[PDB]
Amino acid sequence: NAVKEFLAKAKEDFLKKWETPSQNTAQLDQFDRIKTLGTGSFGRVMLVKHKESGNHYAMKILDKQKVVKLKQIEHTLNEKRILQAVNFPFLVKLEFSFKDNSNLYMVMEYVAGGEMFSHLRRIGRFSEPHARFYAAQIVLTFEYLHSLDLIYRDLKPENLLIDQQGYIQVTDFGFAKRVKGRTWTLCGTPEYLAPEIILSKGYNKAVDWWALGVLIYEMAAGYPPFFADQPIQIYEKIVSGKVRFPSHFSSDLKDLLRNLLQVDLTKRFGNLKNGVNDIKNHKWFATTDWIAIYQRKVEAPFIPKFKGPGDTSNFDDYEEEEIRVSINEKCGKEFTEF
Amino acid sequence: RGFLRSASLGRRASFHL
Ligand SMILES: Nc1ncnc2c1ncn2[C@@H]1O[C@H](COP(=O)(O)OP(=O)(O)NP(=O)(O)O)[C@@H](O)[C@H]1O
Ligand SMILES: [Mg+2]
Ligand SMILES: [Mg+2]
Repeated sequence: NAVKEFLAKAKEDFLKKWETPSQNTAQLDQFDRIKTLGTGSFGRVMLVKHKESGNHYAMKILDKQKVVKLKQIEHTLNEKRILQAVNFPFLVKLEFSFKDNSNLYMVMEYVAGGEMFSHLRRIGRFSEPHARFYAAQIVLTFEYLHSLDLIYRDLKPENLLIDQQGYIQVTDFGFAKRVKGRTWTLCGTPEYLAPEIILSKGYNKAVDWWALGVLIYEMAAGYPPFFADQPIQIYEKIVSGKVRFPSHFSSDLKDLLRNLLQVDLTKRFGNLKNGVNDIKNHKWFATTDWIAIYQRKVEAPFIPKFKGPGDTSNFDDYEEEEIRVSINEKCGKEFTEF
Repeated sequence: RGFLRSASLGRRASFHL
């Protein structure tokens, strides 16, 4: 009952901050752009420093005209609404939020380690204790996000950020959605799609547990379990239900992946009667102290290079381009809701 | 567990239609 009431109290903070969302609470002159952390068609992510507080934050700017053009406002609606209503040690904290002419802004806590993708690719493959450390944080995050009826729908190393102490900070909530029944929106990444999403059928929260099985596989092997020359061959492999494990996979890891990467929805872990405890009690997490992970008392097996503050040594410099501002408010009526 | 190709190991991009 000690954990059953904690999540019940977390659902109260959620629904409270959910029905009446936050409002604009800063000006763009408070933060100067130091360097570009990321970019895309919808917008960009810059490293900005608080001129009134002397600290760094992560400012994600989104071009308002482009968001209307790419048919993504609802995804910006839900992402902004979910990121202010949730609170978890492994989720990113939306420090500030303020709309402006031609742009929308989201000031998040600056994660100094970058994506897990770069570290995994650089290192090659994580060890099972190293991967078990990262998998546990995802399990406790999926357990808390599922209690709030939320589905993440885009789990991949490109959207997992390693903070300063070696822990995981989840960022991209573009396809996040609060839903109690089922959904039918085809979204994600081909290598990480569950077989039901591929067969154009209705899917539920169990697709987040298929992604966990793919994610653990990629961390422990260095490559995803379903890859091919053409995306159609990837969709064929996923629905086929055949997974080949590397030589160095422990028998316990092979068992957990066979339960997670289960094409049969009625036998997949996390979607059974016992719920999330199917995975936390597995013999692979038999060295994991879950409460110590949540309290963040477990020593990290890997620490990102953080010799000094403001160092983007773990990110890519890209090209530095300023933000185009207008005198005419490009804010559509929907952007009032943000 | 096949012959690894560099294109599959690059940064994957999300999608929705
Ligand atoms: N809080 C943050 N701290 C540090 N870097 C961040 C933060 N938020 C975003 N980034 C960087 O910005 C990049 C883009 O993040 P993201 O929000 O997923 O963009 P996107 O809209 O999803 N486009 P995509 O590249 O397809 O994911 C990430 O890969 C990080 O490198
Ligand atoms: Mg992303
Ligand atoms: Mg995205």
